[PDB]
Amino acid sequence: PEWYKSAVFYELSVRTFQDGNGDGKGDFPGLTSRLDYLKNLGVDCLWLLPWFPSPLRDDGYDVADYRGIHPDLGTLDDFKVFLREAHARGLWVIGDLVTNHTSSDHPWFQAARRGPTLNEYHDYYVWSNWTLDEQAGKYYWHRFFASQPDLNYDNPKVVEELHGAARFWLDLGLDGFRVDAVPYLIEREGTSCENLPETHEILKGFRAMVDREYPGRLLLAEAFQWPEEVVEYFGTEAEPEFHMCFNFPVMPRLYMSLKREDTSSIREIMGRLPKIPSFGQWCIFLRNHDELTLEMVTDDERAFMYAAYAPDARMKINVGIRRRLAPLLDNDRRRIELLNTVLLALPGSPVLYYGDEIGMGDDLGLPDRNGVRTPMQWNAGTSGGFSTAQPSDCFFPPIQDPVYGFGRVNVQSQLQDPSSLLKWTARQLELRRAHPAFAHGDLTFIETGNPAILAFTRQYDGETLLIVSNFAGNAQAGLLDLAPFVGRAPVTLSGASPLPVVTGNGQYPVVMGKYDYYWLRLN
Amino acid sequence: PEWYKSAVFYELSVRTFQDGNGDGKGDFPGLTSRLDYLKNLGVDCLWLLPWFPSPLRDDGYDVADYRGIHPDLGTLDDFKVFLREAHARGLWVIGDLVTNHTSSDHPWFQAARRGPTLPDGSPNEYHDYYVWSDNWTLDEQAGKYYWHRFFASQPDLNYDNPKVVEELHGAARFWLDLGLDGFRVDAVPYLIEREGTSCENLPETHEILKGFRAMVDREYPGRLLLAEAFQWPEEVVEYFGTEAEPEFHMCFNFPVMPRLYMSLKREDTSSIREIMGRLPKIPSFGQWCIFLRNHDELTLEMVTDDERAFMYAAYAPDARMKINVGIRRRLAPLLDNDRRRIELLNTVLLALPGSPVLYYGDEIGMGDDLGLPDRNGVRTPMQWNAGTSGGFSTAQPSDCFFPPIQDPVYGFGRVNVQSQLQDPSSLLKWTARQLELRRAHPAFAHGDLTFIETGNPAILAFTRQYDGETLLIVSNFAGNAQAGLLDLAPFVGRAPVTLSGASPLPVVTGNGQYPVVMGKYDYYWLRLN
Ligand SMILES: [Ca+2]
Ligand SMILES: [Mg+2]
Ligand SMILES: [Mg+2]
Repeated sequence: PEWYKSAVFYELSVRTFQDGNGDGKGDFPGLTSRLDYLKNLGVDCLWLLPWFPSPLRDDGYDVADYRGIHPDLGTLDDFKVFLREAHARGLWVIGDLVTNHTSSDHPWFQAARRGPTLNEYHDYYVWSNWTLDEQAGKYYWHRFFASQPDLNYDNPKVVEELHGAARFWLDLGLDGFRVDAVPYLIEREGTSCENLPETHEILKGFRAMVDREYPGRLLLAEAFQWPEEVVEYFGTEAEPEFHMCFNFPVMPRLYMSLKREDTSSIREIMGRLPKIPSFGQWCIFLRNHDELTLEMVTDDERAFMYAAYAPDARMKINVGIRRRLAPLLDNDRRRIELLNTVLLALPGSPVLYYGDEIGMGDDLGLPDRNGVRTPMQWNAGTSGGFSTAQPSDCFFPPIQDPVYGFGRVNVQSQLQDPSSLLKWTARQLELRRAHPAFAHGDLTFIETGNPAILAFTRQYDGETLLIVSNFAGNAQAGLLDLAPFVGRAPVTLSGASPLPVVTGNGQYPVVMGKYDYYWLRLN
Repeated sequence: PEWYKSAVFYELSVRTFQDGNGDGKGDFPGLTSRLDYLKNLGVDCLWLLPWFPSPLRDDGYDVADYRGIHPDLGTLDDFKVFLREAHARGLWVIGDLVTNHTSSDHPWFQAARRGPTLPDGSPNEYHDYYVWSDNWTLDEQAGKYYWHRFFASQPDLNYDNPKVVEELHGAARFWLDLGLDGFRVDAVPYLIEREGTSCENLPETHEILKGFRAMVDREYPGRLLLAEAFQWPEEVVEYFGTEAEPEFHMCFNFPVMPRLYMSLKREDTSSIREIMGRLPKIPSFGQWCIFLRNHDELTLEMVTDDERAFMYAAYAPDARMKINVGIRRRLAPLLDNDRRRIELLNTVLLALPGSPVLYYGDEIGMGDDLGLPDRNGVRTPMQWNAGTSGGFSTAQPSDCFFPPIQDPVYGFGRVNVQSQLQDPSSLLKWTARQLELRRAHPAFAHGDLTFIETGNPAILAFTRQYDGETLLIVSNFAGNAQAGLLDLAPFVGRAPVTLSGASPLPVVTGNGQYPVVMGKYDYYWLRLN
């Protein structure tokens, strides 16, 4: 019933998507001009990166106004037109609500740093991972960066200031937030300072507030933890909290399984997913604005990944690999389609990262995770059509290498190419939309004779989908245990071509080509 | 065995491959400068299109000198060095030998046009080089009709004159002595003409060809004579001659080609194994020559009228796309630029019995330019890089013999050699690697061909056997997953294994009916162990 359960999401950064005014930086007007593209792509909801005023010491997650638009993205009017036009086209939109902290440049903090009195803004933050404030002559607490002062959530004027910020955007029409850094909200003495029941209480209320005043809207938990730990942040039926949390550990295991030609680890994570509230939905993805993280893997698995996908030391950062999906898969369209299909056929709402629909590469010449944040590539024009501004003058430079450059990889080409990745992606999303079991159906892995072949069913409302996916780079054989479905014919979702009916014991033999995916219905 | 049997051929036009001097026209120096690319690609023999002096009224098949290089392609020296450099790299080269006629600009004919007698008195030996009388065009000079099968500027040579049969031998020898490895011999069915006869395949031409073949066997062993002769296989086999009296080493298997495309649209591979299965037997020395595309339109001459209409509807939706009795489009556009279909037809071409000819540019996925008149849209310049004219010339695009393609889909900015050399998954590297697989397995080149029963016409399956190697090749022609039950009864106890990773599949058992599923357009290349 709820929209976010069946939504395909699409993550972009306004600053990097389309420059509307020639200054080299993406902006809302420019984004507005590309809404038809996003519409026709088949995406349902745009998740925009932080659009708020900031000195950008932590990519604008250090917020210095919660009710503003960063000046070089346009104005609050631009934002309103963007949302009107987005909605006119059947698109939901969400943003990033940074709950735990602000930038040091927030008025609140500039007021707070002036002793206890001259001052109601002193007790918004936590005073005496502590830094000496020159002005106030005290230490302040910061969970994350010295320039990111953690908020005092024990002061309930702050809990209102949060609720207020949320309303500001929800009033304007915004369909949800991805809610950041929520585990670190309250802090006790001699304890974890994460996942504390008091912090959960605030979220339960925050939820119950939007449930009441703004039904339909979406709260999505950015909270980097295993499923078995974030289930907490869904709350309960009686006390709901977040509608959606991410399922992180699938992600690296898709890549790992491709290179191991062994899909065991996918089953291990997916099949052992905990139960969730009836209103809840998992959120999954292949790539995003950060590196491909390897935190939720063994050390030996992490070492395998590095050998497999980061041959160049430059490719490593933090605890992961800072490369785009296409370069990771050696620009192999077969592997690109494969993982995308598997992503789309698993339970959860998938998030697609801007540019991956057309096969974008990365720029390791750029510091610190910026190589996967280059400008979108629209045509073979001057800066990939991203700006009339020359490449040197764009926020990040548009990619021009012989393989992934905008002269070869761009939206216009793939709009005109009958067999482009772009059009493929759009069709596949359409296929997914035509079958509710993808979004709401259950998940049952099935026996293949072969770890390289992953097979599973998705069941809902008397529809049964059979998804078979070869993770090997050559022909594989399987014996699918389809005993439950004897007397049924697996039929091709694309084109309704029927396969042999399951008979006898229902051990169904198959061969598959390299990286093939079979999207089948059972009836 | 002989080299031509296991050879992969590569058809190029010197005038459009590489410009070496900035004039906007391809040439030998330019061609010579790209030999490494061709060597590394994994092709064996280059077939160069007509390179002779000519007024180009018939794309250079109207020859005006058999012992010359066309002035805007270089000099005869350029040619010799090209050939030396080609051989040093392990490449065989062949050229077109147009036997049946010359251009009207050929001095032989400019001499013959002066009647049987010269003005000083001398007897005009050159007059009896061509066929005169009283398809016939009147000459304002000689005051007589001359026989021409093809164009009024393509006067048929008179092959009853034994001086002419020598001129042919002479022309052949000139090139052979320079070291040329063979000819595609053009328009040979139409050599000799009689009364109340077809004027085609007359056993007198076969005499000249047996002679011509005897000449080359004796004086130049190893060289290749390939018959350009546009006929059905049962009818061309004549041109191989017999074991005792040979003629051509190779003939073209024309009908497979349109059927490959047709079967893909129909998702029915019947016509393929019909034609491939009812092929006539050929001499020990003989070999079939097979291909997907070439310098011409995709001809639909050797199919039924209904089959032709079907092909036009499927593959020439726009009327621009039609010409003569075919479709003037490149392979990649034909297949909607779908890499899966491109790889598939190529795999099948490479896996069938015959020596495959590959058309230049297809290895990178080049498109066509239908705004160019008359077949010129599939003869656009090779695309080397994203430089000024695809790297084909420093001359700007509009100054090139034909303009390099620049559309968003197939333009040289997106489709070019340099990009695909750096792309781990490019069509170029795919093509290179796939030839390596074919090279590594002699059953492809030399083995026999047995079709296998699948329960499903969309799944084409066959074996190739030679020297105790047995290859199973399974190919889905459908746009989606397809099931088959392969009759592998003979190979019970054998496990089919992957040519690529040496991945073994389930061992064949019982009755040997082997079930399979295939993805859209998949191809399985297997060894039976
Ligand atoms: Ca003749
Ligand atoms: Mg701007
Ligand atoms: Mg030149």
